[PDB]
Amino acid sequence: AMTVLSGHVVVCIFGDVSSALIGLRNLVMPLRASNFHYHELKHIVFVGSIEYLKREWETLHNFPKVSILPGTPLSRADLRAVNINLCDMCVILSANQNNIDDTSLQDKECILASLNIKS
Amino acid sequence: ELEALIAEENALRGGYSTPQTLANRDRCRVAQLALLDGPFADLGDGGCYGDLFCKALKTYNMLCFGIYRLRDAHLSTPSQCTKRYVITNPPYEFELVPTDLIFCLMQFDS
Repeated sequence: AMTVLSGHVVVCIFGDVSSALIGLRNLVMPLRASNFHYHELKHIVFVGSIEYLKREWETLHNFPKVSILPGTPLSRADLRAVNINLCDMCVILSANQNNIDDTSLQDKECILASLNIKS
Repeated sequence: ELEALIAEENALRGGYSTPQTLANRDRCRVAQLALLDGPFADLGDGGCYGDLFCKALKTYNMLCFGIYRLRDAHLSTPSQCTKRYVITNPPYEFELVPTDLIFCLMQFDS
């Protein structure tokens, strides 16, 4: 909340320590291509469990502007801390898809997060 | 409003006392009162429930809505059981015994 983030990217992740990896590097490499200037790069803020994000940091620590906010995407305080009203894009991703047996209920957390942010 | 605040913060937030919040403190609370030594002790020995209700409503703005009565109260023989049962909204002519409790909604007093 102390720092000011404007025109950035907020990646909300529904990760878990025992969840399967989704390979977040494939999201950061297109946004960190050399075709862009350094001042044109968009800050990336990952909002999610730190236990899951420590298992992915070995492929993300070589990129210039990446920050982590440990928390839950469904909490409004965390979203207000990263200035969700000023970001260029919010990306909601889910990692606990294999645990749910019913296929139609696999999108509950993403839909709830979208409705929470829109309200 | 409290629901919205709890939704926003997922916790309870304190605050300094203001006259609006102090006025918000005044409500009514659920309580039980005994007739052994209270102001209504002279009426609990054979009096009717209607007089108790009317006096409580007129004097202390108290709403009586039930009797918590000893289980072994109708029996003539004495008993050591302290269990009590619930009588909800007794009629006007319902008799009272001194070993009774009255459900009430008591106003806040400062």
